[PDB]
Amino acid sequence: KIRIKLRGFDHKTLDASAQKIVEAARRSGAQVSGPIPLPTRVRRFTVIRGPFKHKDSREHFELRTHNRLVDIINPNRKTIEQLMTLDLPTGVEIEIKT
Amino acid sequence: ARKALIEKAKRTPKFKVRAYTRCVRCGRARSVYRFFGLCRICLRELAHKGQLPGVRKASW
Amino acid sequence: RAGMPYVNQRWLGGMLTNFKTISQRVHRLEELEALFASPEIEERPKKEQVRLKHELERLQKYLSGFRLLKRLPDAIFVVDPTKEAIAVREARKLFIPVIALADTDSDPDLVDYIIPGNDDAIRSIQLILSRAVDLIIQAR
Amino acid sequence: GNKIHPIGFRLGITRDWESRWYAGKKQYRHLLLEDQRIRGLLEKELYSAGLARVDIERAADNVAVTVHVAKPGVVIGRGGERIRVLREELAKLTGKNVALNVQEVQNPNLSAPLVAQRVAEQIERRFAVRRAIKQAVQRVMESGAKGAKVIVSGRIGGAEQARTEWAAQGRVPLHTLRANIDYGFALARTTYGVLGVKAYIFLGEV
Amino acid sequence: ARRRRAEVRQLQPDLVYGDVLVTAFINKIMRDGKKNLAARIFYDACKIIQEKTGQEPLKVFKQAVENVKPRMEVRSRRVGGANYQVPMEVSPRRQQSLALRWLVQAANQRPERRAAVRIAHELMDAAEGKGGAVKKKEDVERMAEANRAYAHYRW
Amino acid sequence: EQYYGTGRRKEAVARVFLRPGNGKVTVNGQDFNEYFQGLVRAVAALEPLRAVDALGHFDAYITVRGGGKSGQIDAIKLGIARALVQYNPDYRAKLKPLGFLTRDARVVERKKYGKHKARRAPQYSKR
RNA sequence: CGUCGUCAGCUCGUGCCGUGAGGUGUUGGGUUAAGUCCCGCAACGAGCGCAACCCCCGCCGUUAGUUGCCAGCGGUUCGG
RNA sequence: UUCCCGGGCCUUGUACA
Ligand SMILES: [Zn+2]
Repeated sequence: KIRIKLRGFDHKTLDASAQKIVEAARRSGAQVSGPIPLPTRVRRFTVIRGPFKHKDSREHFELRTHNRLVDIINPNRKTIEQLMTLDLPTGVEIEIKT
Repeated sequence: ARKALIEKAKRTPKFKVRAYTRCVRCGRARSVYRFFGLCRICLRELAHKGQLPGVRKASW
Repeated sequence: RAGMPYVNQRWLGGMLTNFKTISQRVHRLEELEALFASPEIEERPKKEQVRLKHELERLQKYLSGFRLLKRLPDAIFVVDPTKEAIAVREARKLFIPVIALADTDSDPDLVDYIIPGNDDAIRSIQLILSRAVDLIIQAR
Repeated sequence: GNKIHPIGFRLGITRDWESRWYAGKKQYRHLLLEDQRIRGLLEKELYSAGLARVDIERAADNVAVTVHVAKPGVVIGRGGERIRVLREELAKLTGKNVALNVQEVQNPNLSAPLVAQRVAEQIERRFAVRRAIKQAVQRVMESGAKGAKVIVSGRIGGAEQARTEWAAQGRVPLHTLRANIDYGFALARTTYGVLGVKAYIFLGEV
Repeated sequence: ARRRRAEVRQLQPDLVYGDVLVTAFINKIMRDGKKNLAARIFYDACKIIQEKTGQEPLKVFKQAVENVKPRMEVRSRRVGGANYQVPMEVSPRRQQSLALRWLVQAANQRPERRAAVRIAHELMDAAEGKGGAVKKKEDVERMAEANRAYAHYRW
Repeated sequence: EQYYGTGRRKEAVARVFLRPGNGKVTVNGQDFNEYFQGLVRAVAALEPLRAVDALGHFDAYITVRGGGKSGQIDAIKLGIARALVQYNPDYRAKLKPLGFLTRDARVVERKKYGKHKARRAPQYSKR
């Protein structure tokens, strides 16, 4: 009945945060939908290597963002008090939904 | 990338269509990216340095 | 049948003049021999194990017996002075007395203590080496 | 030749980003620009301190600057005057109530940027280039550091012609991903031009 | 190819008739990666052949191919700054390749409007022992055996 | 009852369910003759069946996704082969030689910078 | 940054040869995509390169089921 | 793999600020 959306550039920290949230929630009574891996989004930048010419060099860079889902069911009062108070790693962003 | 041009680029130019973008790092006006506000050369430098979070060399 | 070292596979260039360098190979041999006696080899994937074992067996082939030399020897015993001319030259260079079982085609000058006999005929080599070794044995 | 950056080559593994925070399409460039300003200001300010690395982090409208310095004493000052003045300076540079943190690097000989900076100092003080590179490499190699290699650009000793000097000792396997190679660059401004100093330090494996 | 022998690709046997020669011929027809079009053209031609000729189209096609297989070819060779057309025997592989290519070219050179019609006509004529394909085969053979003087350049 | 095979070929994915029946095959709720209509090659998708004198015993439910018609046919073929193997392991001994248990690993090669398409270089002349 | 060139080569420590520049190692034979490996050898080893370590595609597995899927199964009326 | 172009190896005659 309450939805957690997790975003991050890294997958290690994102997985760690997802596990922490799901564990804290499950331990606090109500059932958990669990970490659903949503498809990641990739932006590609192709830039000529040389500063002047030689347009046949074209280094490739990518920026990828990962997405998770948790979707806690039957929100416990103690659950809803423990959430919005947890501390996140430096990368992970949390969105709250009903 | 004269100083005058860099400064002129940052004012409301009496019109919308007179507005353009420059590399926020070196003032290059040619090959900038909306996402970063950096030119291609500065993009490459900062991406190699590791100062652009989440950005890595691609291989598929 | 003595504490004496020996070389019977091949004489590497500089077993005496370049003693320090070869001693490093000896140390590598001992460390590898220790490693294969350890259960810690289970890392380093099997083909890496293969190359390590090849290195070890090469080292054992060329350096078995030479392992006993902790330093420069006090004398050298050459079966054929002509054949092992490199060893003779090295020993001459390093003021190491040379004992050799020479024959007709050898140079008497380069040998400090010469035994004019045969270099072929197993029997002759057997007799001479046996007598020498027995004398060393009873001398100790 | 044209070797690529040995940090960019290993951003995925064995090396980590200097900036660690997430931002959407809307707010990426602004955060990046203020990060650029912060790095510029600290580089200008803390040169004497022996700065090696700056880390920027964001959680929720909060900035956690972490500066790795050879001598933290220089950074703090006495009674924490300097650290406080720097904190307020950064806060009024970027209105996000920053939190400056100071780390001390063990054995600055194992820091590639610090080594490069020191060699650049030596160059700017008109020392013998070859001797400087040799001493730097020897010093690095003496402090563990399984491999080391220092390159100086050109225009050696006010010469008319530019020429790479360069000296190495040990193992510097640039081609391997699991190398944990530390890279540093320094720019030496001489009365007769500019010189580049690159330092590679190979610190263990995996 | 300096090292290997460049092993020939094994083509998937036909589905209608279940033989590889038909597949090769279809491929030889197919242009711009349109294989369905080539298959339809070939089968239309086969239907035409069957409708206008006593026996099955497969036998007609096979024996036409066998009828348009040359044995002597001339190859350009450099000797003493001079260019000589040395006669050589052609392997079954090259035989079949040349046969199919020539059949297709001759079919495409006919004045008939529809591709199926042209294919059918060429196959029937080559079956009889005439047409562009057989004529080119004969010209190729006669270009050899007319310059057997150079055959000693074994090549 | 239901014997299932997956099959994959070049961005096309199949799901085949084989059940006892008269030997009628449906694809995405349509019929084989009407889905792959106008395609000569279609019947290929059924060779793994008629290789073992099927088409009298197994009705097939086919769900196919992605890729193209030909890729879909190959996916169907691999799926049917896998399902037949699952039906009876001994079948494997006779399906495998004819080359049906193999998934074609060949896919579209990625484009390279400085090339027109992945292999073709730009033309140059007048050296 | 381009290029020779993704071509396999460029050197070093100790030893040995030559008055010396220098040579050997790194010349020989087999085999490699490769100075890749093997055998011999007045050399024994090492460094930068090659290869591997990283990533994508191809088969299978555990973990998780929403906004993705529908083999079962109960109304639907076409529609997961 | 004879010839066209390029690279490497073995053997061979001229020139290297
Ligand atoms: Zn710029």
